Amino acid sequence: SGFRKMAFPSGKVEGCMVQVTCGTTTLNGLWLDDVVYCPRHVICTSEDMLNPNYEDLLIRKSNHNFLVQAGNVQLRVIGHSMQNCVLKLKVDTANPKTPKYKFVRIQPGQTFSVLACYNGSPSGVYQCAMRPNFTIKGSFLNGSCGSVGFNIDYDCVSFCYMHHMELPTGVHAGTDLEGNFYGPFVDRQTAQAAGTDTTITVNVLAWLYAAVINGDRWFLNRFTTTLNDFNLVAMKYNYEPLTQDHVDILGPLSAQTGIAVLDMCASLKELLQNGMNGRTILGSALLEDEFTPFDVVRQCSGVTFQ
Amino acid sequence: SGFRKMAFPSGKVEGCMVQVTCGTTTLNGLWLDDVVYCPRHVICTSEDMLNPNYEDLLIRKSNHNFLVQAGNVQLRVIGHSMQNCVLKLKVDTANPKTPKYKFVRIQPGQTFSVLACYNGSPSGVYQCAMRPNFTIKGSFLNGSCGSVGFNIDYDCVSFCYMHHMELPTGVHAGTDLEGNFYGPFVDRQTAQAAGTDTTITVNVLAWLYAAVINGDRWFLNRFTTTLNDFNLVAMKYNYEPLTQDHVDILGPLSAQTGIAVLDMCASLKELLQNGMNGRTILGSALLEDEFTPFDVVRQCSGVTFQ
Repeated sequence: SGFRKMAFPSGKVEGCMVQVTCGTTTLNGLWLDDVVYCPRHVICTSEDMLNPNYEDLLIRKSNHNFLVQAGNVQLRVIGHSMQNCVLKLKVDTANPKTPKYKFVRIQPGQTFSVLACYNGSPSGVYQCAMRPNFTIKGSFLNGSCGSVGFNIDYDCVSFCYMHHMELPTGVHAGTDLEGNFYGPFVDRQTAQAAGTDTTITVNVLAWLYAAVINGDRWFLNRFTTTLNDFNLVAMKYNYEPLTQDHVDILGPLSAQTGIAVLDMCASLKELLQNGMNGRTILGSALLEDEFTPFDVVRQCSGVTFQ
Repeated sequence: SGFRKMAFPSGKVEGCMVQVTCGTTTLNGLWLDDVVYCPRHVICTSEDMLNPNYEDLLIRKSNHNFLVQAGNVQLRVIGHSMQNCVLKLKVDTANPKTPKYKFVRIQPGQTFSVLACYNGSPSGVYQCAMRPNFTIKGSFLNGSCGSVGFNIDYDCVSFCYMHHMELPTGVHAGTDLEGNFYGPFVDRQTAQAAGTDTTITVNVLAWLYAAVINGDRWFLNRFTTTLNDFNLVAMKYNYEPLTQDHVDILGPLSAQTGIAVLDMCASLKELLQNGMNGRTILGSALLEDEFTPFDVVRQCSGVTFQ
């Protein structure tokens, strides 16, 4: 028993991180097969970032202006191309440590692990969720650009995030591995406001199921509700509305615990209206929304990977 | 910016996990050089665990009764010995993936990363603290015994924990890598009560410094205090007393932020007496005590490892 905010094991990704330098800018790259992926603003100076014209900046760069370093291994760049907001650097050596991998574009509410890196070297690993306003609440310092987010399915790594920017508000924005930003953000140092950061209701429900499985049952009440009545309350508290698709995804947790999804919704509804009154749930005094239903099943079942 | 409960990157440890089977019991082992370390209760059946006589059970085992499997690689056991509560199995092959490593026995309040494994395969990684009553609040299912806790110093892995037991209360107990339990626990299925789980005061203070560094300053008040006056209040709230050694360890955070340790203590004192009144600190509604002063410095400075 017990329940923890657990990250994926990072070994498969550690072997893919490299350092990319162009001029005086150094950040992280992802080395898979014979391609290195990195944020295109590696070609920018700090002054360029206020108003960069990436096509015009890229004209002044040749293959030999990109220095790619793996440990001390030095990779030769033999081709480069810009795909949306990422640079693809073709190198002369395929990564011998390339895992089975896939590129996926995730949806808000989904979770992944981030391997925070500096100068191509791993610093730590943590789990986070893509917020409904397409930011993540990360832990990133200067030099962390190019760090990646990922999930694992048995032996296959799914890369879903590459870090590009810290907004003036202190939250983080980035792209998928095809270079497309999540959300409306651009790789320019300018005021960009995120929308409302709503709570991911289906994840809260999954975590309440985890609590019940682990013996925290005090919040279970005597009421039930309907989807429309719950959603009326949720939207007042900046909670995401629940759909029938979400009820379906929660089915296996309802079956294991014997608590119907709508009964759990009525328990949540009373928690939103009355608060937790100084009590905790799974060691937290707030409702946690960074566990998906799949995360809960995985952790409570002991799924392993290659 | 931002602040996360960050684990160490796990790749160096992943390459050391193996599966150990004896009879019908299977758990995890740690393969370093030509030795495999695992919990000695691998030699027990579920019935033996109520009252095991390990010396007498061990008499009935030979080298060939231990099956050690690394992926599909099958290791030959050529010697075995019991050291306190761990079995050391000598195998015929040195682990080619052995990192630079050390065995350390940690003190309560120190933090480490746990690589939770099942059947020798990694399931996830998370950060936790050794509680002052020598338990950890883990996430472990049946089969997780032999999973290890570790820290990293540049290129050296410090192994500090091996998981052995879940207490009837749902908290977790285990040994250092020399087989000595943390705390008064024994590897027998019997009622064992832990002592009071007090809050690790020096860690709370470190995390409040992290909050200030990251812009959460609302709790800073106008008061100061003394060590004796603070400790009088702390002990009433089941907080660990603060010593001069703890003040010294916090010196670099006080220097960076300009806030004296005793001033931060007065801020904490008012938080204990008045609560947080529905506000949060670094996204938490409780005072967090699983970051050491070194963790905070490391995360706020971007330290990396091999």
